[PDB]
Amino acid sequence: QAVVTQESALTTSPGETVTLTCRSSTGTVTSGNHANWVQEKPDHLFTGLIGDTNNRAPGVPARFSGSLIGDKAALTITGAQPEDEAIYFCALWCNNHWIFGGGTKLTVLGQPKSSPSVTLFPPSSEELETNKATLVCTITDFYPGVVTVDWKVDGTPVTQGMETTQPSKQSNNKYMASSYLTLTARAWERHSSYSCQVTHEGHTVEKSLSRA
Amino acid sequence: EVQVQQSGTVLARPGASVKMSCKASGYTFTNYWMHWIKQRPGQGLEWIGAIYPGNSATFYNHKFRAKTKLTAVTSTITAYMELSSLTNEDSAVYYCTRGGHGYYGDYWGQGASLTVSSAKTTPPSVYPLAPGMVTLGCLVKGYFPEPVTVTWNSGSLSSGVHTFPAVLQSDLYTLSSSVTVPSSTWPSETVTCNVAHPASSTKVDKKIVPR
Ligand SMILES: C[C@@H]1O[C@@H](O)[C@H](O)[C@H](O)[C@H]1O[C@H]1O[C@H](CO)[C@@H](O)[C@H](O[C@H]2O[C@H](C)[C@H](O)C[C@H]2O)[C@@H]1O[C@H]1O[C@H](CO)[C@H](O)[C@H](O[C@@H]2O[C@@H](C)[C@H](O[C@H]3O[C@H](CO)[C@@H](O)[C@H](O)[C@@H]3O[C@H]3O[C@H](CO)[C@H](O)[C@H](O)[C@H]3O)[C@@H](O)[C@H]2O)[C@H]1O
Repeated sequence: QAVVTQESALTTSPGETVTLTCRSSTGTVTSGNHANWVQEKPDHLFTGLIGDTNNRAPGVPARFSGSLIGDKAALTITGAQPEDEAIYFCALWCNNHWIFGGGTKLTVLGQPKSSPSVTLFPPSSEELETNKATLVCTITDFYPGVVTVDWKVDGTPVTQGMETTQPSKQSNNKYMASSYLTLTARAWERHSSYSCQVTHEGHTVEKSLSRA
Repeated sequence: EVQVQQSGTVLARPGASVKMSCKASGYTFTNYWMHWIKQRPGQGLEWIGAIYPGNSATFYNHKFRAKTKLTAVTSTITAYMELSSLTNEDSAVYYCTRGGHGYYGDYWGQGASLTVSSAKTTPPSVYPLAPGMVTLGCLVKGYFPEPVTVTWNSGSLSSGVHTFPAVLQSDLYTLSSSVTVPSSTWPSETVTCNVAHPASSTKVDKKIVPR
């Protein structure tokens, strides 16, 4: 039925106020849609935040409030704290189903931004023996934890045969991710330049190698 | 305080059925709803349905009415969810949550992972990743099931280690781990990654050699 739409990512600093919205393809969100907000922190730790449009769940800080702002449901964090960096999902009770938004990733800048360290490794000889070739791109130490990864083989965009992981928080609270380009040894042998291109905060970092 | 205790990890084959459970602590089970939520790797959250244990009223998502059967045992303060005819698409983490009037989940369980696979237990192939500070890595390719552990030099190299989440390539997992060390240190000081895969009792050490 409805599609519930949330911002995909927002950034703020400690002590600032940020508002997240949740809207429906049926038109306005009403009180009868009982908007709920929940928080997901790393390792599948979920906390109920807001229920029934505006009730804080037990033990939730006062800085979190829910309201309907016009046609939309909203979550306002007054005086955001570094620990509020998390993903926030709203859900709407519509037609006897709870329908979820896609989640907003909120960054609350707890430390300076950090650009990625990108390392590209070629296939090992022992794997080339099995007739397979995986190139590994590791991307660490970036903050905000949002990155896009692109592969090119002799300049042509690759959009077949690559897997990238979701950004994981490192213990120092920056983020890491890896991407794999897997090819047959034969196909590896047909191309010279391989590049892993990582864009973070409007700037691309690129690492390239040549088969030779 | 309130606690929602979930059953553990499940591995099932296509066509099977599994029963998951959630046990309540810290409140009157019969006055609250138990909801079940599916989180698929990057498919967001989906609501499966909810049961009111006081009188076993249920609400189901239409999409899951053929897949799920919800029950609760009021003496045992346990809700169950049975999933039949498992396909690969049912692989997900499932949560049970406590709901009430106007909400579905103020307290959440910890999640139960379900993997539906046709694969057999397979040990990793471990490949060293040399360039030629320096970053070295190991690729742990083609293992089933999860997990594998990776240490570097039997645990002595603990700083500057990154082990990434596994991706699924075909029906086998691949993960890698990297360690960054001062350039003076290697190759003088040997660096070795140690990979253990308990399900196939595999333990393999791979020394990183300059290329
Ligand atoms: C079924 C169960 O039976 C026993 O076990 C026990 O008595 C339980 O308590 C009982 O549970 C129902 O009743 C509880 C109320 O005491 C309620 O807390 C339960 O809901 C909770 O649990 C479920 C699983 C969800 O997680 C939501 C939780 O809140 C549960 O409620 C559900 O079942 C009852 C059955 O009587 C109702 O159907 C209830 O619906 C609510 O009321 C209706 C009227 C709301 O619909 C309005 O809003 C919609 C969105 O705007 C709109 O599309 C509808 O048309 C309707 O709109 C009305 O206002 C509009 C302007 O806002 C228009 O004017 C329109 O013309 C009006 O009709 C619905 O959204 C719910 O809020 C249902 O949730």
